[PDB]
Amino acid sequence: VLRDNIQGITKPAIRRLARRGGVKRISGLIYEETRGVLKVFLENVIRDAVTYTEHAKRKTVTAMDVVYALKRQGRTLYGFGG
Amino acid sequence: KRHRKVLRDNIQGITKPAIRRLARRGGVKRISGLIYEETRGVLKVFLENVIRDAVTYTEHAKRKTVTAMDVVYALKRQGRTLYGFGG
Amino acid sequence: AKTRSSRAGLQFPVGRVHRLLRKGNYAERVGAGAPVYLAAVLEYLTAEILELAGNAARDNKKTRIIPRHLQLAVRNDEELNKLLGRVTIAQGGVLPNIQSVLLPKK
Amino acid sequence: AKTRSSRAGLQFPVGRVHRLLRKGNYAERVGAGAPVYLAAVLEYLTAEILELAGNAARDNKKTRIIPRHLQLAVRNDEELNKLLGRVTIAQGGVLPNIQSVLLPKK
Amino acid sequence: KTRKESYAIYVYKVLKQVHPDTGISSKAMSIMNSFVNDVFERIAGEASRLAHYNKRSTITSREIQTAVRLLLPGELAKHAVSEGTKAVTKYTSAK
Amino acid sequence: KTRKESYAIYVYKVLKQVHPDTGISSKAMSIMNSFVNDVFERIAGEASRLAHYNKRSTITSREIQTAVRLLLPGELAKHAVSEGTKAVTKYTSAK
Amino acid sequence: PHRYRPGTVALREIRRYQKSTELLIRKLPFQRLVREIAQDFKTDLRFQSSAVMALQEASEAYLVALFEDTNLCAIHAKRVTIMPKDIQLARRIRGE
Amino acid sequence: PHRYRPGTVALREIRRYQKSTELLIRKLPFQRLVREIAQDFKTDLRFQSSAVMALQEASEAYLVALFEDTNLCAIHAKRVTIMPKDIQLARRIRGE
DNA sequence: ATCAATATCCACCTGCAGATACTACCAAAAGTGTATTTGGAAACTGCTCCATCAAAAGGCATGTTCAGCTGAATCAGCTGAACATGCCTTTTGATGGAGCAGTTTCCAAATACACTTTTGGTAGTATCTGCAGGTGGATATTGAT
DNA sequence: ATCAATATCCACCTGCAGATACTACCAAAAGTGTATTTGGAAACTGCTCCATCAAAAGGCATGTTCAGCTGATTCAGCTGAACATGCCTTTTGATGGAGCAGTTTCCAAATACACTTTTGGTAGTATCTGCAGGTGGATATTGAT
Ligand SMILES: [Mg+2]
Repeated sequence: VLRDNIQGITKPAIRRLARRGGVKRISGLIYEETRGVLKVFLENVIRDAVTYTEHAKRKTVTAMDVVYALKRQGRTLYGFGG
Repeated sequence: KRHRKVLRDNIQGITKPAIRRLARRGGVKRISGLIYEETRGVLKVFLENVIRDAVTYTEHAKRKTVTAMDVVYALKRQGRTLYGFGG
Repeated sequence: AKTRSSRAGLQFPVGRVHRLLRKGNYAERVGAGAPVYLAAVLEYLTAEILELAGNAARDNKKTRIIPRHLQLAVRNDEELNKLLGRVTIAQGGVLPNIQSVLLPKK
Repeated sequence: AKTRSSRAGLQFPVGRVHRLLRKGNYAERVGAGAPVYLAAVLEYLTAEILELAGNAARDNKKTRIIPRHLQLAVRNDEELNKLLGRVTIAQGGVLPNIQSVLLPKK
Repeated sequence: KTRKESYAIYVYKVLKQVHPDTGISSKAMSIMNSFVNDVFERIAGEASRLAHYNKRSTITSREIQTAVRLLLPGELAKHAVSEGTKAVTKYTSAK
Repeated sequence: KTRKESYAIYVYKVLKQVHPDTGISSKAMSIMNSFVNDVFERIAGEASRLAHYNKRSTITSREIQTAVRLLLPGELAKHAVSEGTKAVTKYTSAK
Repeated sequence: PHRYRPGTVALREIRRYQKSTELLIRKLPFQRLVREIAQDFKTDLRFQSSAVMALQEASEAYLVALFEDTNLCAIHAKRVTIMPKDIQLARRIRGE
Repeated sequence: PHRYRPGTVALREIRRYQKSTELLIRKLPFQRLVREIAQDFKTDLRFQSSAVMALQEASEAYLVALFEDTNLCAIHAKRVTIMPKDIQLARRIRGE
């Protein structure tokens, strides 16, 4: 059964995040909207992450690449180096 | 040196008319009565933050005079970069 | 004698941009093409914003660019707007914009 | 011969800090007292965090600090929260909080 | 009596290239001077960290280039890289 | 093969000073390392800028102090500053 | 006797104020507020005129941007009237 | 033949998940979405395991925090059901 | 519509202060030409750890059922806009003096070696334990009646 | 209320993945000793622009009057939560090898320095000009009706 990767981010999973976010009741239109939102997040981060990679003349995205991308997106993440 | 008049309650100098003009430029049509005091409070916090950093730059440069550069640096620190003053 | 700017076909000062890269301690050494590239880039960006502000001066029947024109320029333009997402143009004003629901009748 | 850290009463490595300053391109020159002051400050902030994650590990019948403990220590502390307000602690979760309006009719 | 530097003359040149009959007020100019400076710092700074990340002690035209790519959005990035490469090329060949 | 420098050991010592019967996971240590690096950078960066503003070639403890004041919320700054000043004195009152 | 309907002068004002760039707070009043607040931090300070001026530009820009956000917040809640819970909501979301 | 009322379970879920820190997206689907997206910038790329882990912690934290704000926008509207408009409003006010 | 009061517009019209000019100058750039040092691409390669496949492990997808939440409609109270009225405080232009900023002197403190002493990182290997994941029955929370 | 169905919680057992421990060990920071360089506090002072003041030119504070907006009330419908049912995707683990990362090499390109030349800023004194602010006179919007 073929199915887009983005649809791999499932209603329950989305629902689980909302729950951790303290969300009680969820319009069924949310799930698509959330997928749009996560795509743009990843798009933004990976672009920069890669731009680092590429700059290093590498073929592998190191965690550092990601950590540095997040940092400049203003989404600093502790724990994976840096 | 001889006297300088005590400064108090100057937040009230941000009058209702002016707050309302700012709100117009901000595209606001109707304004609840309570807004004016909220805005005064909100501005005050804004200014305390900026001036605190500006004054820190001033003291550090061992000066008695707060300079545009002092303010400009302070706004940058707070991610409110300002063009037009030496920025 | 020929300026590094003229060697590079740039209006922007490559000497300066070099001097400035050194003095700001961004790294131990600053390569020879570094100021060239960056002076170009700056020159470009300024051309691009001079261009659109010029237009805005024109649309308001004015010969001289004032801050409102850079504001109009920048805020009417997806990309410059983003580049200056966290920047305040003194005396800029805002884009004329009023929300639907706030208009009279229906 | 004695270390600068001990010369100062510190666990944090002055010499290291000193090195990291120079090889970091912050200025041409780095004074003698700078690595000390800095290292003192980094020690202090480390103390303050461990202090509180320490308690938070205890308060949950544990004796190993995991990330969650740090997350609780930070987000329950108003100033640490501000200072790390734009930082994500990996595997830290969120604070237990439910908006009251969502609570059932009591 | 120390002099204060500014990009005013160069800004004025480029304004003449794009809009020959158009003026710039000194306030607007100050704003322009701010913008060059701001963009200068932003790019140079992105480049500084780039070099450091890669344990390289030199900022070359290649570090500027990536910095530009990280910093600027889409079509401005593309165009800026062009203009930047074009000038290096022409400068290298001039010597 | 290469060396992998980290504040892990010092974090530990301090931990032991404060919570002698308490341990810390691999990942919690990583976070703590990230945090010291982060704070190191923020402070060092701010002091960097301070010198440049004042056309000074050197980063002294005066700059570290002012930096700390700018970076840290009210009380956290207060403590940090005393902690810093102390460590400097204790080092100067040492042969 | 003539009378414009409530809202109609408001829109006049909006058009007027979005069209211009002049500072909207009075200079002197604003300056004393800066001096009050500064004075409470350090006494015997002086200000370059342009420092106050910078402060004023920075502040009116901050407030206006906050009034757009506030406005959207009122309109989300199906009102046309801004009230403090809108301002308060905008500031939390922003993270202030 | 027993049935929990609408909402009761929802909370139970909340307390449980606010209690925990496990990632809530399933690692594989996530990893593919990364690689799919990554491809758009460079072809044939290899990802460190921890890099893909970084992106997950990053992403989920971001969405959970987004949901809190979304939630507050719903509650601002005098609702308890979050809807796309709530998200759009959160995002607009954050500056995204 | 029909009318009128008020706002909006714009086109022409001096007054000037803001911009553009030029000449004369000079300090500090910036360029230029050997002299000497090294950061890093290039070439060569050991070894992680990343891709990938195969065995084992449970959740997510769908459909049926209805509780209760959202939004529409109605509405009355009362809040916020518009505007007249009374009148004071902000703005703006001119005049000594504080302080900032430009010298210049110089020593206390930083950099530059170089050479000795250790510490912190790896790792190899051994050794230890905190807790995660069960269990069991005890108790707590929700909802039907 | 109670009853019972389901959820949570707290006492106890234990295997092992994760964390502690050790010592070889050994390069590489870090400390120490002496020679060399320079940065920026000090004492002095020119000069700007800040604080302060009187003159004159607009905008705020306040009360009144009511349009119309907010929020309360009611409510009918669809929409999302809960939960049944089997059913396919993810997770976990072992296994060559791709490529990052270690290492030595030597040269294009860097810093360093000294002298020559050019340019960009200012300053004193210049005449030029876009346009803000005013006028009056033509047209549009608004709200009573
Ligand atoms: Mg006071």
